Amino acid sequence: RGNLMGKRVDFSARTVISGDPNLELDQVGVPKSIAKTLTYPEVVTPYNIDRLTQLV
Amino acid sequence: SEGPQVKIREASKDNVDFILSNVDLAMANSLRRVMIAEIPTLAIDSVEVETNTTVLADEFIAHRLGLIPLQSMDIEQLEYSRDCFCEDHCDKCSVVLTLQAFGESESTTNVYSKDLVIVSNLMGRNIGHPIIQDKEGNGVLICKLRKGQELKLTCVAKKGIAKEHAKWGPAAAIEFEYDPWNKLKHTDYWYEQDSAKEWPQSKNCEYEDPPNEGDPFDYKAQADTFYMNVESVGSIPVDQVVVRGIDTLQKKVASILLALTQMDQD
Amino acid sequence: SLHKMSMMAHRVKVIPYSTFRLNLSVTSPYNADFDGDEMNLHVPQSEETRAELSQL
Amino acid sequence: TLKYICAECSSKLSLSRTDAVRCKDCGHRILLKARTKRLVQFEAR
Amino acid sequence: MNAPDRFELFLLGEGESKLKIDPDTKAPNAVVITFEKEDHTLGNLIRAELLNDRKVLFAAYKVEHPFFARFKLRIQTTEGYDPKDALKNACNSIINKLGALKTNFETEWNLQTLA
Amino acid sequence: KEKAIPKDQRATTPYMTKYERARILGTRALQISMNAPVFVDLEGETDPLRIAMKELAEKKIPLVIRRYLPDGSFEDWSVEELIVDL
Amino acid sequence: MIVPVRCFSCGKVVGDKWESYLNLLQEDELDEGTALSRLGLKRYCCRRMILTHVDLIEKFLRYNPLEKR
Amino acid sequence: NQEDSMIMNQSSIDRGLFRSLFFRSYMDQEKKYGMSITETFEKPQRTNTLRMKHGTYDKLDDDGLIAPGVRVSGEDVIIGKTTPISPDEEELGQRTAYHSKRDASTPLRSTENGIVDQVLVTTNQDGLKFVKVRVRTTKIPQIGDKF
Ligand SMILES: [Mg+2]
Ligand SMILES: [Zn+2]
Ligand SMILES: [Zn+2]
Ligand SMILES: [Zn+2]
Repeated sequence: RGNLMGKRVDFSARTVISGDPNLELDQVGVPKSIAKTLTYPEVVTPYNIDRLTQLV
Repeated sequence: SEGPQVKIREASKDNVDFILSNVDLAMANSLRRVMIAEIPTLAIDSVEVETNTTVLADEFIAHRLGLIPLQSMDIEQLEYSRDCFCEDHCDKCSVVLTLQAFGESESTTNVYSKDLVIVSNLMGRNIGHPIIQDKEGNGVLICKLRKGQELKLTCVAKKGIAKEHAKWGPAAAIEFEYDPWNKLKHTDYWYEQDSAKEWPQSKNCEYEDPPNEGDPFDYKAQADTFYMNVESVGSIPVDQVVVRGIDTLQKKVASILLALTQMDQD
Repeated sequence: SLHKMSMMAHRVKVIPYSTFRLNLSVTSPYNADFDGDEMNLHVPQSEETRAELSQL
Repeated sequence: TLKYICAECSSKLSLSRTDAVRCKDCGHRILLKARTKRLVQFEAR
Repeated sequence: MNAPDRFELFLLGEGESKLKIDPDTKAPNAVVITFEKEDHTLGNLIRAELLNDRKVLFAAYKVEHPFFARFKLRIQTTEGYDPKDALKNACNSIINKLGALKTNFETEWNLQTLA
Repeated sequence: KEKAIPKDQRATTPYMTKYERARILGTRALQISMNAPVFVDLEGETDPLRIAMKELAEKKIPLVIRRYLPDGSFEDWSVEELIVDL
Repeated sequence: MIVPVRCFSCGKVVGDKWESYLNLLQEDELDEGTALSRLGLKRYCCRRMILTHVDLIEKFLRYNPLEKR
Repeated sequence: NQEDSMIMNQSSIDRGLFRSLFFRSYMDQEKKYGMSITETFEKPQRTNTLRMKHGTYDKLDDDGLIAPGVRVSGEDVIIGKTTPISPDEEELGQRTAYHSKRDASTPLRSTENGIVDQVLVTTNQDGLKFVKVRVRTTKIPQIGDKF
């Protein structure tokens, strides 16, 4: 129960939640410091070579 | 000249009470918003602590020092440190004040803002001096020392606006009211038995005639004739708060006009 | 997280400050308020789970 | 050597890594490291 | 800590322009101007002045999020009247009104005695 | 192969399920990200998921769904022949 | 701990009135309401600034200094 | 302010409304592992100390302590300490005859920062040297604080 059915995971974040009347129903506001820690592995393709190069 | 009109009811070195007539509500609101948030002012921004044996913290004392009102009459002759060509600060964009206090006596010795000494070259300007606005001649009670305690620090004052930090605001509460008789029906008065008996009459009700007690609602009337009272912290004269608020607002509209012109060429 | 609406997929909006921000209408499915509640964020790591998350 | 201060008699001492941690005047066993003499900068906000 | 620096409210950043004018396709002769490093102070004043022009059919501004100091201004004028010219005229009207107000206050203040 | 039901007696729904659509879009999106040949014309699109959606709308995903039955038998359904109505 | 420099709500300077406030209370035998108005504090935002302040620095000053010069 | 949230005046915050001091103390002792192995408060060097932390030791003095009044931040070492090691143990290479010490320092909390407020050095009941370091920081209300 403590290590197989549930476990601690990577690529996650926790903080206090606030209410934003100016966000869409499906949007979530993410603090900038958290967005810099969490990453997404994006594969290099002809459609994203330039954008990924600038990010690097 | 036949535009917005002004009538001053009460003038002082700390408060100016006037009636702003023949104006729009948007203009009146922008005037008070600019007077609160966008009039440049001189205030202590960085503090170097050399000795601090007081019962207060350095950050505690620094916050207090930044809230002390300094003279800002010639603030326009000063520059923004961000817009100046100097490493850290110079005489063209800053004023330097030193505070040296020692507990030489057995009784508690009080450190006031009158003890701040300007050690920069003011270059004949009229900025930097702490504002003394009391009877005894002292200023703000900065700190208290007992025997053997010392406070040694150097303050650097820069110009800014209350949008960056409230310490650069030259204005205290601003009174702003229109239509004291509620003839435009912009408020729906909460009451229990009778709203007229339950809501005290504004002092400005004496400058306007009451409703004619039975005439139809005037749907063509727009808000004007605003009653405003501007208070000043003393950094700049209260009359200058109004004048420079108009100047700041006028410049902001001009900047939009200039930016529009710059886009036209390209 | 007593029911499946307590885990829902949102679109990221990177923002200033240190709190998560969400629309008011999604507070009832989460059984959440803004008196100090904290919520968890999980980032998918592949195109499979990334489309799965946004399509289900 | 570095300079310390007694916590009861406020006497300024100079101790080395070999000296015992104690006030040579009154005998207290708690010493306060003296404040650094390099200037520190603070924003007034 | 994620507190943005307070000078981001008024100081215009690098590669960022004060104005951004883009045509509006939802209606004819309509344009949307994005003001950077501004707030309700200019938006309310400019929008109110525009509404006094008889050749303006629509005028509205909004601050989409209070976190960022920018507001949008939508202007639609009558055919043959350029929305940029409408903004020019309104801005001139505000400047002239403010200039008159400053003179009126100064002449009235010089008549007082207590201060 | 007794567990492959012939196409003439398939008794499953002729409609794509939500889970089938989700995996097909994710499956093809992953392939596109790995430089897979796109069989639909792109009028300007860089997100693999959006390209997959365009392919699904135009029925150009060369995959089949092997629907399994609780007894081990299965049915093969092409993504092109499956109705996307949900 | 010590008197705030400014009123929190409106920013009027109130840190130069603490000693005047105490002197009015002690020697002039004025009630705190009259003293607050005599000092020019009209808005109740400013009145509570001086009326609810607790002077703890006086307590802290009773301890001998950590470092004497 | 919907659903139990509130709006605070930034101007009031600027003037000091609900602003507070935060103090944190760090404790460390000079342990004696019997009769042979002993620790000392020191500013370790990268040439004689192993497993030194990636932070900075620039603020320590020769006694392994930061003087009060110095500003500290994340990963900064505030109590420098070293202990001797036993030979014939090589990790990731990098263990040469030069190395005879290993870092046992105390770094500041990763998320916390501030100014060192007080450092006291004394001895425990057993006569071993141990120190306390206190760090000051100011907390200003923001969009996640509870009131
Ligand atoms: Mg709760
Ligand atoms: Zn300069
Ligand atoms: Zn002693
Ligand atoms: Zn007040």
